[PDB]
Amino acid sequence: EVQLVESGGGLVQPGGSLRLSCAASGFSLSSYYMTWVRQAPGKGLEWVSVINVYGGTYYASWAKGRFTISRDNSKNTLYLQMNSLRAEDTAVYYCAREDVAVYMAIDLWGQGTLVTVSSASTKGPSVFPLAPSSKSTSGGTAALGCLVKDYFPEPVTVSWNSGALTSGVHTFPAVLQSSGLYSLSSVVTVPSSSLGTQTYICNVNHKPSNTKVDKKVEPKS
Amino acid sequence: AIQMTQSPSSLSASVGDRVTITCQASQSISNQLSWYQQKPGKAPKLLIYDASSLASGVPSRFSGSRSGTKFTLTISSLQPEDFATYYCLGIYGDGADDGIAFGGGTKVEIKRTVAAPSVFIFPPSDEQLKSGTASVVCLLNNFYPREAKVQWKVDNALQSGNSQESVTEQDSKDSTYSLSSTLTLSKADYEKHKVYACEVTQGTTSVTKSFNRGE
Amino acid sequence: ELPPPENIEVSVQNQNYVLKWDYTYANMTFQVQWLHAFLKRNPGNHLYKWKQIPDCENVKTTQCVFPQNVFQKGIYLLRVQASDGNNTSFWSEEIKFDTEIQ
Repeated sequence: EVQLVESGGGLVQPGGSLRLSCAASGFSLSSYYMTWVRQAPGKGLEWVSVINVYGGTYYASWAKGRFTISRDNSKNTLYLQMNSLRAEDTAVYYCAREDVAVYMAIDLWGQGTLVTVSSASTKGPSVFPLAPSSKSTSGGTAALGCLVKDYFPEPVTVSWNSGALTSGVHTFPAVLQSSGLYSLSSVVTVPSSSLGTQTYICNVNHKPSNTKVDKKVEPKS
Repeated sequence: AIQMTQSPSSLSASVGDRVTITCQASQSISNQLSWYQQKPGKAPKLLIYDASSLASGVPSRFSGSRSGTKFTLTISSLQPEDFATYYCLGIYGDGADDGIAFGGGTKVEIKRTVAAPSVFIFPPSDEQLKSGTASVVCLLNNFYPREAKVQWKVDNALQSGNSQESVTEQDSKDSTYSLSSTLTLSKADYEKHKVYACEVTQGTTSVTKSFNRGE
Repeated sequence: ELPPPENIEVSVQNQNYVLKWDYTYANMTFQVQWLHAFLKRNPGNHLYKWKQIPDCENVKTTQCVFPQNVFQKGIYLLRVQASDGNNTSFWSEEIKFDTEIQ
């Protein structure tokens, strides 16, 4: 029942500051070694910092100048303060608990928060339908989907019928367009006979815009 | 300061093979090396600690070994659900400044039988056409291997610089991939042409899916 | 069931800690271990594991030098053991140490 929930993170302008927080639920935060680990887009895990039970802080060399780890015992919460942020700091940041009693390893991770260090502006997505029943039907199987175009920053999440439809769904990783905006597609393959007798709705959520889109995909002839 | 050198950077292997990841420390770290598995879009999961000790709930096909500063993670019988990136974590002493280092990682993909993709083509919607832009989408479903050349032809004119591709991670059940390719034009350009086609090539095979505007 | 090492002392030399002990039986090897001090009470009940000093797993003298960045600023316990190759010695007395020093 123990969990780590991070928050903060989002769009931040280059040179600006940000404070990530991590609420520990179900255990005594100050009696573990707690660490921040980051992962740049399409790269490996990179250890950022650690705070021990006495409150001493230790860092990777590249992080010591601009990052500060800390914790509030009265809130059971860990913090990562980031000053003078660089575009190269854009990454997913994970809260992680290190067990020193036995493992000398990391035994509990948070879900991660994306930090985007950019001067571009937040833009919500346009959602268009990819309709079946034309040239999208081969062998009693149709394909349909949603095109989520021209948003910033990451991430957007796509579900189908509020999560009820999961099998056969492919949500492709977003690609950065030449315009500087992101675009992705989400598709699902269905029986051709399911059209009409089944409603297909894609749910796009873009929290950095506070935007949610629900698009019903209907078969056009 | 300590560094972990992981090898290989990536690997492909069949279901049932014995695969081995190596990770070398810049200096001795005793047994304080752990191995982690990262599935697509999830946080890393602890597999092995103290070089050889399996963590709770880890199938017995994972094992770990030490020899000086060289550590080895071994999967005895590779399974389709083992597609993932694997990292080592070395902690020198009590992990002070630069005392904790992840290895570079190893992508592990399952080698299965060749599968031809299912190719669908979506013309732009009228809503987007009203917006004044035209996106035509080519979907390749459930194929293997990963590599595949995707090209766009509009009225027998090969397109360049106005399409982008995106590929899913390997399906954890059947080890297949999916790919999407998007070609974007202005509305005017889109209405200046009739036949739109995406051509998929893998190995000795080419498949071309098309549609004719208004037709 | 060898006899335990004795007269355990820590000192500082440049950027290193120097752990010295005395052993009377010749032709022996030694292993140096450390532990977080707080692990004896907070987990207690043997819910912990001793760790090895990085490059003092199999020393040949009665001395062990190791960098100070092996530790953070805290309280640690150190202990030493000996073996002839087959038989192992009881563990030395655990010594407590503050790496900050004030």
